[PDB]
Amino acid sequence: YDGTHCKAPGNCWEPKPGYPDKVAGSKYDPKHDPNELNKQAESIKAMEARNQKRVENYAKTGKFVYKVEDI
Amino acid sequence: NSELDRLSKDDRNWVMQTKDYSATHFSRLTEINSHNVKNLKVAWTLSTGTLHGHEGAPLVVDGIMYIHTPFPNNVYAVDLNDTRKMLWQYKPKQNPAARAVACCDVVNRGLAYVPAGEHGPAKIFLNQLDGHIVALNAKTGEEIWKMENSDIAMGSTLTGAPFVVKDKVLVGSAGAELGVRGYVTAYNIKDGKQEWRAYATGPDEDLLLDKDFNKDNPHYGQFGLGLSTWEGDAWKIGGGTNWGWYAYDPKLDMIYYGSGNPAPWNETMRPGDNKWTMTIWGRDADTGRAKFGYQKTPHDEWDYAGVNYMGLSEQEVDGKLTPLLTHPDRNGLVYTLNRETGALVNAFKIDDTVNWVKKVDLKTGLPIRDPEYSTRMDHNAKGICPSAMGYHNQGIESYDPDKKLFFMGVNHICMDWEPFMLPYRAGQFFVGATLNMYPGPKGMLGQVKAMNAVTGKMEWEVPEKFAVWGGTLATAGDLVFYGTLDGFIKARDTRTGELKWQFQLPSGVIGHPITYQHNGKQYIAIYSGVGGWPGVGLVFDLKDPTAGLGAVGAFRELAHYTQMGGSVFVFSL
Repeated sequence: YDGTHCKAPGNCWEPKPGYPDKVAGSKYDPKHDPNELNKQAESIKAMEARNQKRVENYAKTGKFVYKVEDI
Repeated sequence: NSELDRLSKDDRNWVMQTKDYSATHFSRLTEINSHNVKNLKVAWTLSTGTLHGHEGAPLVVDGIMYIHTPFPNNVYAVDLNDTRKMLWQYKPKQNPAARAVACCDVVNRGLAYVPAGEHGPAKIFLNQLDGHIVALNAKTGEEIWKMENSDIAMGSTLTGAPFVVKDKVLVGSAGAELGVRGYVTAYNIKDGKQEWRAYATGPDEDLLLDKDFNKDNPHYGQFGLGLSTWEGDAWKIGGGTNWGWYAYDPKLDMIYYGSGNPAPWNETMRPGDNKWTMTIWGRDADTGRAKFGYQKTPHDEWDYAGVNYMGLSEQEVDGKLTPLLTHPDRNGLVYTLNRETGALVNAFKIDDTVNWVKKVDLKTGLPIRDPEYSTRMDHNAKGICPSAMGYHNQGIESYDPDKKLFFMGVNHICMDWEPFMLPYRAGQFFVGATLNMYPGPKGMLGQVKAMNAVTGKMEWEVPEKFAVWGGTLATAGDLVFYGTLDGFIKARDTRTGELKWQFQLPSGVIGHPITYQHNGKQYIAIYSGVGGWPGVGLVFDLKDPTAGLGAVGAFRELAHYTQMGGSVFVFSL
């Protein structure tokens, strides 16, 4: 693996000698919990929805309020 | 923002961390110069009221200096006609649990500013460690709006400064050491409304790509790569946070920045190029759509987090005057690209000891890897240069357009590295490597260098006892000023590197110097307060050489020279 043999433009990864093409099912399988993987995107959706509430309240009243329970 | 751009051209001001949208860090002031800087004295000082690392530096606009701290990221304003009084203060209330998800000290790279405003009054912007973007009235300190960008429960913080472009303020990301998938966000300065958000990995709609993305250099890669260069869903936790600096070309209406390292550090857990971590981006300002993207470090094996500054200049390339960006990466290469097309102009080694890469082939754009300095499971890789701290880190550097030279504070640090398997759990660290660091082959930990970024020609090079971390300020006085981790501010002649002045500050420096004119006199200002990644051993009383992600062993002598601190020093003749 010297970085110069490319399967497609922008895609030059190769396994090192003795390592696998794919990790799933290998001794290096990260075995990620799909539920853990999805947590940060769920958290972002929730922040984005709270922020949209703060924006809407500012457009409606002309006064900024951070705490979404106080709107 | 055209009015911010105009204010940046006035030597009474220092309106953004990078000084101006080109990140020149160059002042045309000459009152202080190579022939009288030996007579520079302390004029006045301020205490910040906190310890920990003090990154970035003050802003100065319209006769007011603005200061910021590490966590809890207090802000204050000082009228330069009454330097003893604080005009206003803002003191955030933040969950102290924010501190526990910061890998390398609770540093904050500083404030941004926008002038008044259809939007309306002039504002100061602060990114808090706890993930909030805050807009304050620049004259009164009143909180105008505050939005949630990042969630500390996911290990996601903010440490990079906000960046103002037209009617938007851009907010980065941080937490790649905790599996945070990187994203940059534009908010409207009037009401805090999110305008656009561009992720560093994953599907093309998340990356926010122009239909003509990489039209000029299709060999960089175009569509589908934020999925196809990862195995399965590993991109969801895949790093690429942007915690460094930006530049902006108003004529092209393009913003430039670097995305950070892929997660975890254990390369074996994430086969593939890992795009678009480690990438130099050119995005349209209004839409956030990338017009180009160059991946410097495919499939990172070394945490060469690609977040360092972007310095714009206009220089001859084969006799034709060309708009450029120059970018000294952690990986030890100095990249210069055409900032309109994204074409590679040069990529040279910042020090000849860089060994992970033999060279970058400029036609293919690919770094030719040396497998002797790769990292991989079940191997302790020895002697890799640079270390994960980089041969260059978060310091903003400087450009003298008359000499066509960049001046850079450089690190000389190498490492051994061995990965380990570990699970991802949101909110927990997700590193998976054990490191030992030490001086590079020349034997010291720092250097200051002057270079031409088109030719790669080094004008001069000088050693420093420790890594020079906080960046540089250059002036038409033929001087480059910088701070050192051991607690000096120094000035060197830009033609030769000769040391012309030094002053013993209370604590080490991890930010940059600034200069400004007030009431017809030139001042130089800097923070003193050691910390950040090199200071982690002394800030947290760590003793295991592999702690602080390998920084503790390399920097174990630093606590012999400095304590923590928190102060602003202002110098004049």
